[PDB]
Amino acid sequence: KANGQVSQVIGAVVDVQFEGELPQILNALEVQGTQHRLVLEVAQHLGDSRVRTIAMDSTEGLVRGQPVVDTGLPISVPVGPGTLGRIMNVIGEPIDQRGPIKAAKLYPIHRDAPSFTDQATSAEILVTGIKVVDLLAPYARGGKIGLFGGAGVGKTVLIQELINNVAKHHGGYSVFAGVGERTREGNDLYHEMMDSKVISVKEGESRCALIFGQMNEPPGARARVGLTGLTVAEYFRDEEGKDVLLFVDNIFRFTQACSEVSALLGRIPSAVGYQPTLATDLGALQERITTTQKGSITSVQAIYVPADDLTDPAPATTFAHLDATTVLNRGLTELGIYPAVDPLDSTSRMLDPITIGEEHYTVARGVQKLLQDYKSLQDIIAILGVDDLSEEDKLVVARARKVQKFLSQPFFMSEVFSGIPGRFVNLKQNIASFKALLEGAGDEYPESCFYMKGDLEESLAAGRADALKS
Amino acid sequence: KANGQVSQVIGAVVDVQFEGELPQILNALEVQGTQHRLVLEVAQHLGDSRVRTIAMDSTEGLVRGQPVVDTGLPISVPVGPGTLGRIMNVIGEPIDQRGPIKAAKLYPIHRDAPSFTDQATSAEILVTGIKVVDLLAPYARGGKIGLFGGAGVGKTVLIQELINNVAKHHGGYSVFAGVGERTREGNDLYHEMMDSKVISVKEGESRCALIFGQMNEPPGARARVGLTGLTVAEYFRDEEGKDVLLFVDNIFRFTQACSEVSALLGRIPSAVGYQPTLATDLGALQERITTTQKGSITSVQAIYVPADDLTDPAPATTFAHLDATTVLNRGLTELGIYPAVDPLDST
Amino acid sequence: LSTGEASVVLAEKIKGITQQNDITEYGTVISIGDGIARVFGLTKVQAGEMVEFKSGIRGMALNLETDNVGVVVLGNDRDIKEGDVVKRTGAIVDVPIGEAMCGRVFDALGNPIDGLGPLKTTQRARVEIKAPGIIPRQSVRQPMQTGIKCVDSLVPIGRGQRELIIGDRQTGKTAIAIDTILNQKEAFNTGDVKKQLYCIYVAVGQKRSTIANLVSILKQHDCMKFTIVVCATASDAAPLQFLAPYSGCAIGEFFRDNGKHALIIYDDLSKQAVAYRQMSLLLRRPPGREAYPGDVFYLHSRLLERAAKMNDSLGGGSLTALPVIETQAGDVSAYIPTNVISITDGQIFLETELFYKGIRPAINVGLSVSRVGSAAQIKAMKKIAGNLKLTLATYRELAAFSQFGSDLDAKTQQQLNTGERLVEMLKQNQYTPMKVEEQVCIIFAGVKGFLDALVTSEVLKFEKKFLEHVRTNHSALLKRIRDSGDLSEVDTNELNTIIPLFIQEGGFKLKA
Amino acid sequence: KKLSTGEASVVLAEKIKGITQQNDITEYGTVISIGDGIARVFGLTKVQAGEMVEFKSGIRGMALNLETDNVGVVVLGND
Amino acid sequence: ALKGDKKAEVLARSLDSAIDGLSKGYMDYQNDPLLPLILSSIEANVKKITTLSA
Amino acid sequence: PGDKPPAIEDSIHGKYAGVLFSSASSNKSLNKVAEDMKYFNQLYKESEVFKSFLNNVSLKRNQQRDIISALGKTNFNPATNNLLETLIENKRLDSLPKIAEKYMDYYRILNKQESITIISAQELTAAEKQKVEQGLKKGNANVQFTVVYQVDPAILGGLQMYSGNNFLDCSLLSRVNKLKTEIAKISF
Ligand SMILES: Nc1ncnc2c1ncn2[C@@H]1O[C@H](COP(=O)(O)OP(=O)(O)OP(=O)(O)O)[C@@H](O)[C@H]1O
Ligand SMILES: Nc1ncnc2c1ncn2[C@@H]1O[C@H](COP(=O)(O)OP(=O)(O)O)[C@@H](O)[C@H]1O
Ligand SMILES: Nc1ncnc2c1ncn2[C@@H]1O[C@H](COP(=O)(O)OP(=O)(O)O)[C@@H](O)[C@H]1O
Ligand SMILES: [Mg+2]
Ligand SMILES: [Mg+2]
Ligand SMILES: [Mg+2]
Repeated sequence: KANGQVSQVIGAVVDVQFEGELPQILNALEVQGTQHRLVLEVAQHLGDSRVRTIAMDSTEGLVRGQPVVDTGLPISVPVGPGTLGRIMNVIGEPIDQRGPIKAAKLYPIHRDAPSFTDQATSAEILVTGIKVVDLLAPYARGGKIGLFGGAGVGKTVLIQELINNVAKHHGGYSVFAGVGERTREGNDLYHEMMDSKVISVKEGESRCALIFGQMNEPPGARARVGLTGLTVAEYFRDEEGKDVLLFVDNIFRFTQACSEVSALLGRIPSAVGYQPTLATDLGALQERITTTQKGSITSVQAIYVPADDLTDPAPATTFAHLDATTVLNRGLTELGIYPAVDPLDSTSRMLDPITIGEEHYTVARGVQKLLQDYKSLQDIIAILGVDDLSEEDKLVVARARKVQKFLSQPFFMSEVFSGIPGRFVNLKQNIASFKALLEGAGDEYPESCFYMKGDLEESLAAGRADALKS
Repeated sequence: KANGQVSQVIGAVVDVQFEGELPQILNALEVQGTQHRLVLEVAQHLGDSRVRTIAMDSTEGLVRGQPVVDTGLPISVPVGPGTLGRIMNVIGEPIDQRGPIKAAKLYPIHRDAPSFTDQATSAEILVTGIKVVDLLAPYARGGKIGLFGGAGVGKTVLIQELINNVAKHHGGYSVFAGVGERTREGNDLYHEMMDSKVISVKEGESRCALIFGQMNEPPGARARVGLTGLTVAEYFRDEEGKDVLLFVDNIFRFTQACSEVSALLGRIPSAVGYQPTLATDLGALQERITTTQKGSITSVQAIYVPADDLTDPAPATTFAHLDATTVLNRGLTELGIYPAVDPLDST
Repeated sequence: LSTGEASVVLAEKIKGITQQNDITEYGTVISIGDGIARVFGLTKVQAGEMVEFKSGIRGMALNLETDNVGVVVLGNDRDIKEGDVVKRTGAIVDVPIGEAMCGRVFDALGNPIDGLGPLKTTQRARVEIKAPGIIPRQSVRQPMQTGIKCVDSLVPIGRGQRELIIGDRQTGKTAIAIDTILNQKEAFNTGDVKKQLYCIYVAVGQKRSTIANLVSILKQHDCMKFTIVVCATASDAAPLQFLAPYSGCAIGEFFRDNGKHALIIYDDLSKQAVAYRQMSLLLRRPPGREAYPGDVFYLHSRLLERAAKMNDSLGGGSLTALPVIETQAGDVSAYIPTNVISITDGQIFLETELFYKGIRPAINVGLSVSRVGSAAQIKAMKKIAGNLKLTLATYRELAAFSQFGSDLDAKTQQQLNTGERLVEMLKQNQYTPMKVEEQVCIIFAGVKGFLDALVTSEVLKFEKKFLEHVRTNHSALLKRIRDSGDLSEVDTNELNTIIPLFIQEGGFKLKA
Repeated sequence: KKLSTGEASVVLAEKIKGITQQNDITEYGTVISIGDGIARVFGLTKVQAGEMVEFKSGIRGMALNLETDNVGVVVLGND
Repeated sequence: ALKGDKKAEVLARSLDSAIDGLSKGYMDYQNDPLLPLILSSIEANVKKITTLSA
Repeated sequence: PGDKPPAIEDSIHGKYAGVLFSSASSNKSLNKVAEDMKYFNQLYKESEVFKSFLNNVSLKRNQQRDIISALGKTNFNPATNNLLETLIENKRLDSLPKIAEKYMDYYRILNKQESITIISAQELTAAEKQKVEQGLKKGNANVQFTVVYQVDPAILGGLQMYSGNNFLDCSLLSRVNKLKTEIAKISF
């Protein structure tokens, strides 16, 4: 029985007038008489039995006085294996067209983060197959992972490769929540997981769930679909101590959607137009994405950096929550290097001689010094040239160019662009390859052979082959 | 009959309370009991029979409750050959001390722009005599021209050269409208015109009209004098059919004026303080400055660039309306090059 | 069909004309200003619903408040007065769609401003509709030939994708769109439906004189028979400039859902954002950075996400968008440009420096990119485009050294020369779209190194002369490259033989 | 003016009714609005600035804004 | 028909049809003379054109 | 009637009027307060000093209270007296007129009687008007109403009825426009 009724409709913000027993904040309200199921998330109590809410679907077609029903609980979504291999909406609707979703129960997307005593942090190397990442910014199983990138630097391609390299052959389940991104990419990923047999129509299989709150969706949907994906993972973690892989396509869209309605909700704008509650809104989400005594969650989230300004409030605040950070640089793309992982800016909390081998730590630091020294020389090289440099500086420049090119690795998902098949590099081979380059193992061969190669042996063979060819 | 009474006075914005039969928007009202007749163009219907309006003359001396008369028609200015050789005000009053103007009719300064069906290309070059202009960005007779420049780079001097080179030898009529410019320049141009024989006191001569809303005028005046001058030209274009030369000393002032009053009208400010309705107001004025099947209007508009910031909203929005552009650079003046035309930015 | 039989059908049709009128709730205007009308009553009115005033002009009910309703006047608001009547039509904004639209010029609402005649159509589609889901779509695998060598080779555009033409004023943004429309004309004349591409041009905040010149140009080339022009000029009210892009997109969805392919060209979307900002500020909505509403990104995204490549189950139709963005001083770091770049797939950057240095089209290949990549290009194209891209990067790197070092090595000199010939070849005049197969021949002559012989100043004329020679003497080769879409080895050899031969025969400056 | 948050319909209704019952206005408050972790409370006079207050559920709050007609409190927990 | 020359019945017929519409919730022009009047002219022209295929 | 006003509005006068309507309709009475508020409206426009007193803001609270008492302490429902006291305390006395008007509006909405206006080009003959009444009756047939006439349209032979907030167009002008538009779209 509907007690409330619509009173004010502006954009995506909706005010409702209730007669008695107002709903708690964050509850979900169902509008009656709409052609499509429309849900409202309570955001404020304005007094006089009025509540201000944010709509999850388009408000076009609403009418003042339209009855509203109170569910008495926040937005609840189906959890469990029934979501595996099925595309789901922010409110739990199946958008794959394969039928209703079977769930043991419905869990709410809003919950308090895990306590401090049950944090249960643990460090364990995660072999992604990407040599630059495995070397400079190792990933930790059960720790957050961030991919900071601007527009068109390759963080979407990187997410696909991590899926291909990690998602498969992973005992536990995986979740992919894509919030704010384009719908074309969603179709590609669904078909790719189907081809790769990560998901299938055959039940009991398809160990991966998909949630999509893409651009076409209005604000409030892009702001809560991330929580929906996270809730699925929390069930898989708590109820079953199974390792979970959470892939969040751009999360910057989460804060962006919030700011799109902050003004209409009454808040005053902050420094760069963001809502005042940016940090807390974001932290409430990050703290839930963590490993605990029951299970572990390995979260890979992409943060879009608008205009390549790493000082923007959104990514700046996110930095603090991440264990491993991967900063994509646009300059490398101009050079042709892919992935465009900034070797210097990228950092990892696991880059410690105690956690990883001392040799690994030593090799990484040497590479960073080599690249930094090369960057310093570039200035004088512009004016004087490489000739006027000393042999020491010449060797530094030569070895650095080879190392920078060797950092480039061709992934399977990138073949269509380049035309060369992907390659996977083990940890031992990666460390040895870079260790050898530091010793001058490849200072003989041309730098061209250290491009889009997997291991040092492959690169040396290609160089020798090109000689016999000419 | 004086059905209205002044409710509140805020600078150049005046509210009026009416008993009944509220005037349409853009209609002209005349305040009673004030020397130097004051006209107010309706701008908003606030509700409860209150209308907010803009004043064309100084509002100092107004008293709340003072009566107001509804003319029932927008600001109507005299048009025709009588305007030739005569200086007019924003409301059509003569300020040359030559006597009342003889006009066949009075046209309203507010009119819809010509439709899509009535448009002409008229791609014929106009030789100004200036090599840089004729070479890099040649002006097209029958098309809109825009001079962009900062403070003291040669916009006014360039306008005078065009008049000397183009206006004098021109065959058809001409119209010069000054919006928010120094009154000394108006005096100099009038006497220079009389001397050049372009205008004379003798009737049947003076193929040029003059309109002035110079700085000393308050807002609302600098915002509508352009429309007044534009209307004098539209008559010659449509009824007479002959070619017209419309010179506009800086049009930015127009925009600026509206800004200075927008805040008072209760509008939320735009990016850097301008009004939210900048583009629409500017476009309504610009779409009327165009050639049609009836006749051609070659318009030379000077645009003031505040603080030499071409990214300012006013000149940026103006760029889109112009066929030919002439951007004046201050660096060239330092080098001594005159006219300080930027060949790379003048398209 | 006999004329008498047709007339009888027409008479019967006129006979069956229904017209019902129902009690429509009406309200009064509390206030009116700057095109915004605050209305009292008028309850049970839907958000976004259309309303009609006394004169006959429409309005859109955007703000539903407990006290009143905020309506935007879709036109000139001089006749509106306090206490006037506002009647609710009961239908969300919509526009007439169909094939009869082609060859006409409309406004945002759909009314024809051509003066030819009333629009004979029966289909009306809602302007704002939910975009296609993930399943209906399909991978983009068909080329949308613009006719620009640099674009078709370096920045391929596939049907169903979204490419952003971004640049400063007077850099050739509109020229690219017009050239694209012209290239499509050949397909319509020839009966190949699988390549017909209806072109839609949405003009937002432009002087009517400019649109008139553009329509005359289209008529001159007879490319107007398959083009639709939606006009929301500067004099038009801000809401019209706000709805025109959405109106045009709905017209395109018609073709998309009906197995056809449509190209919609949104003129500057920055102007649409300005109109939306104006319409929202006048509605007393809290402003964001640069005074734009908070949800400007949602505006553009909801619009552009409509463009998609539907799956074969629904007809395989496609809608391709080419939004235009104007930058102030080449700063793509601004708010609106930043959003749109994140929305679209790729962007074509136009630079003013390149424009005046003779590089026209002024396209910055270093920044331009396309997500679809070679998936859209034809077989004969991808092969040459890879080597072409590699050559362009090397030329840019060595340009700086030559100016100051002033010493050139034999190997470097050849690479430097080769890049220069290619840059001259990529140049293209205005209103001169090239066929895809002809592009292959010209780009082939370039990458293979043959152009390094003749002087740079003659490369452009050799293009014209050689293309004519091929069309006349070697027409079967072109037909193969066109039909098959692939450059076979036999064609490679045949082409590789005639190119050097022609350079030697014709009168050119052979000294490199 | 526009309005005052202390002019709630429920509080105003009591005045119109004429029953002068405030249920010990001093040291007790009734929430009028809640949003973004900030609760405005009518009454609750005699409350010092920067003092802790207990809500019906059990979560505490800090009185930071002592206004004429209400008290702006920041809730020390989930809203 | 908007002119004179037998326009009285039109206004009379409209009044009758208008009272009906008012008497009812909606308004339908089942009895309006405009449609039959237009059909008469069009049927005459159609009959005029329908002579034979030749 | 459920102690719920016709409409809910957040405006100052709207808020106070709604509370007054609810409170008044709660105890027993609405018509009594209606006379009180109606009396204030007539007085606000007829008595010049009373209008100047309400609008006067430099007046103290105690002074406002004494002058109101001098007007009358009885013949006003207790709700009205409590309302005035509240307004004085909240400095809202200046908005007292609007509230009054607004309240009566709500009251007039509760009034079942309504006025119907008919617009026709031709002058309505008395016999024709009687037929129109029969049609409007048969349409409603359950509510008494008062009819009003108005003849200055451009339409011809057409009737347009306005009933409070509903509009029904039977005009022949609409038929003319509809036909000319549909004939254009025949698409032969
Ligand atoms: N391929 C070309 N070759 C030679 N000239 C060209 C070419 N393309 C454009 N031009 C010139 O560029 C000018 C117009 O550029 P265009 O209008 O197409 O870009 P735009 O971004 O739309 O400019 P605006 O911001 O004023 O609309 C013209 O002077 C045109 O002659
Ligand atoms: N490993 C790669 N190798 C070659 N090209 C790449 C590679 N990764 C990306 N590109 C290019 O980068 C672009 C994709 O960037 P993307 O990952 O989608 O960032 P975003 O998600 O912000 O859009 C594509 O044009 C793609 O062709
Ligand atoms: N052709 C010129 N030759 C020499 N000096 C010039 C020339 N044009 C302008 N100057 C200088 O430019 C200055 C300002 O010119 P003006 O057009 O009045 O600037 P503004 O745009 O501020 O009105 C003149 O005082 C004059 O000294
Ligand atoms: Mg992406
Ligand atoms: Mg000057
Ligand atoms: Mg353009």
